[PDB]
Amino acid sequence: WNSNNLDSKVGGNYNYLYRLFRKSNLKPFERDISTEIYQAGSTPCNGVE
Amino acid sequence: KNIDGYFKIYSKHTPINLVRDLPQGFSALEPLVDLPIGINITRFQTLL
Repeated sequence: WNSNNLDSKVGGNYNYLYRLFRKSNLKPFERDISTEIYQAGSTPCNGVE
Repeated sequence: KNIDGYFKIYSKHTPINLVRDLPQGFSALEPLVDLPIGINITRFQTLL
């Protein structure tokens, strides 16, 4: 359902994020709460972005 | 075991008089209760 006053804040929203660039694909019936940085070739960042 | 987050426990007691080289006898294992938590397990450790 659509929420117009529950999660719609004036100062944006930073508590909800979505994974876009990480190579680790989340398989069904699984969960991953790791917050890391995507590695592009060399220099593995993993938090040293 | 852990299938779809369900925890299975198979326990059974049988009398035997031996210290090693387990015999070739046959005996089934029956469950007692199902524990439907729904989590992932990757490591285990026994207590002494």
